[PDB]
Amino acid sequence: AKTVAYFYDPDVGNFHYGAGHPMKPHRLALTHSLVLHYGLYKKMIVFKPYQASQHDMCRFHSEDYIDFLQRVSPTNMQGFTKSLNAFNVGDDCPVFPGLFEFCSRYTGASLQGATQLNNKICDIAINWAGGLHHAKKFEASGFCYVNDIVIGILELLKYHPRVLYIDIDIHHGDGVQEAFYLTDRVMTVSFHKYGNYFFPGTGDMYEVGAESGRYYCLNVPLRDGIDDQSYKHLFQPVINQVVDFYQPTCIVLQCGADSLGCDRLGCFNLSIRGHGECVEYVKSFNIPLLVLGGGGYTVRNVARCWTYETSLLVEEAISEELPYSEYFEYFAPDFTLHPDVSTRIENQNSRQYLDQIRQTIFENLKMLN
Amino acid sequence: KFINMNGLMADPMKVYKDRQVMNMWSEQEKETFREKFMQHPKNFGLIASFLERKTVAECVLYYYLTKKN
Ligand SMILES: O=P(O)(O)O[C@@H]1[C@@H](OP(=O)(O)O)[C@H](OP(=O)(O)O)[C@@H](O)[C@@H](O)[C@H]1OP(=O)(O)O
Ligand SMILES: [K+]
Ligand SMILES: [K+]
Ligand SMILES: [Zn+2]
Repeated sequence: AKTVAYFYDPDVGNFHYGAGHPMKPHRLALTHSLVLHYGLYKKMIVFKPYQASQHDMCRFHSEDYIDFLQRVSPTNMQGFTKSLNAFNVGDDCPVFPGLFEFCSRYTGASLQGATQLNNKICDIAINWAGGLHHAKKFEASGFCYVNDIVIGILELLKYHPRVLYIDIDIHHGDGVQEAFYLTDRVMTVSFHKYGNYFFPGTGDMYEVGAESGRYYCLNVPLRDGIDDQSYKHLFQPVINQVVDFYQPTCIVLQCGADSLGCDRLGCFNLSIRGHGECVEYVKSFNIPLLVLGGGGYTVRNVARCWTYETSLLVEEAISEELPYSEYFEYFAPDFTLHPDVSTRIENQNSRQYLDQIRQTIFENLKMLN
Repeated sequence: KFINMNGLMADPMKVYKDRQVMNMWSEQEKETFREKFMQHPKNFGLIASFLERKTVAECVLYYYLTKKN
């Protein structure tokens, strides 16, 4: 029935951010490995993806910022001290070999996905390499250099009057929210841990948009330890009413796996099944769908999450047992698709808090009829 | 035949397998990686520089293919 395009870049995983850095591009290699060994490619149109140029990128980002990303290298940094500070490169966003190639590679696939949805080449396009939602017009942020999401949504807007952006990463999708804050042509919905200066420190419930974009931006701020059932209890009602009221002609879903229990950076308690319930619910609306990756810092769990979500998107029930492959040992000791990722830590989201949250969200939603 | 002009992969498994078949590291290469690594951990830029037929991306790939085994 549904045509699913899947972008497989054999090279996009062969990068390393540096010693100590939680972002591991090779998590994309593990994901592809499992996706292929499960035979899921048989249900998808698999593309070696387009690579984005500065021309593509500068439809959103500044010319000098992108220029700097091409110019800076591990060996020439000493002469770029002021630029590193100005462009916010060097800390969360380090200089590593192949930085620009990696950006071009992940962005390109997002853009091609948008392009194929526009052309009705497919119903669902998947780029696990994309979804770097923090990057701003002229600064790097939060492990993200180029905001492939905004670039992709710009492309969708050529044909789509209304684009719904849904962000499931544990972090507030601030870069996407900023780019589109003043317009009603993209509605940004973000669920995230908020409070106690947890990065990026924004995505307060009162951030609802401005100018003609007032009420076309929605933030759901959560505390530590949210579980499947509680998350589902918010997510499904909110999204259902967003779709009804806003009537998007296209959806962009950022599927950051750092909202899983036992994530290296995250403090949520979602299972792989719970996270997949969100993806499947978005799929149920039968609206053209661009599916992106994003955060995810327990490599072994990230690869499995996105593999399982691939199988859902393709409507294929795959075995709990992982097939043997070059990365089999990464999945020790269980070697299973659905390991226990429970935090076994107390959920900080009281019923009162969630209802106080619930009531302000639906009040905001009322403004769109 | 396995990849079209426009990048459509007719046989994605064959494409993937091809990348593993090109796991052609000699013992001089293998040994240089290790010594350069323990000296400079995860400095794959530096490691690649001491390897005539290995780039920084191949070094990253080798690291992940072997760091268990
Ligand atoms: O999950 P992996 O990426 O395979 O390995 C990371 C390792 O990252 P690498 O650079 O080897 O991919 C990571 O290294 P770093 O401290 O440099 O991020 C370890 O801390 C630990 O989480 C380690 O995880 P562990 O093997 O589960 O302890
Ligand atoms: K989010
Ligand atoms: K907006
Ligand atoms: Zn995140």
